[PDB]
Amino acid sequence: MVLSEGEWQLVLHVWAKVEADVAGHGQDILIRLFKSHPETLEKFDRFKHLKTEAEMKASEDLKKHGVTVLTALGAILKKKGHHEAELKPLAQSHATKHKIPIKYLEFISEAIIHVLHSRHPGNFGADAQGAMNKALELFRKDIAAKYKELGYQG
Ligand code: HEM
Repeated sequence: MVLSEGEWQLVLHVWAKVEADVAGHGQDILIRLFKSHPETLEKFDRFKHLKTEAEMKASEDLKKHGVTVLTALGAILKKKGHHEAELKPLAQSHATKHKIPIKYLEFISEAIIHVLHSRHPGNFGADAQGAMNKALELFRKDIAAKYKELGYQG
């Protein structure tokens, strides 16, 4: 997959909006993931005691982890597909330490798109959604290729 220069422009335009409130976006994306797919919460030893949305929103540590996640994803997207070097440490930890299937990356991709609609209702149209879906699919396909490079079936 290759994005047009126009599609990358759209992705980076949207990402400038996430960067204005990284902690808010990151907290919402993780809660959305955990509510929609509660099996993913069991992968987080630090958070799996949290049982309800209201407990999750009160967790300062969940919020900090949201910042960690979006900061790495942002550095990757700014490379406009030339991201091999940035992917390698991410693929390494998620395949070999956390043991996260690619399917769970599809679930967090759906949570990102849901939260971008919920936080930017007039600012995230069909064209920007299409470009972001393509950039996140590019990311998932390339990280699935790095899993295989490391010897894992994602
Ligand atoms: C956009 C996709 C994602 C990005 C950019 C990302 C990024 C990160 C980063 C930067 C860290 C800390 C350093 C590291 O361990 O590598 C981390 C930790 C972790 N990730 Fe992800 N991650 C993503 C998706 C996922 C998903 C979907 C799951 C599970 C359902 C997951 C499970 C974990 C766990 C369990 C940790 C360790 C948490 C802890 O510190 O207690 N990751 N991730």
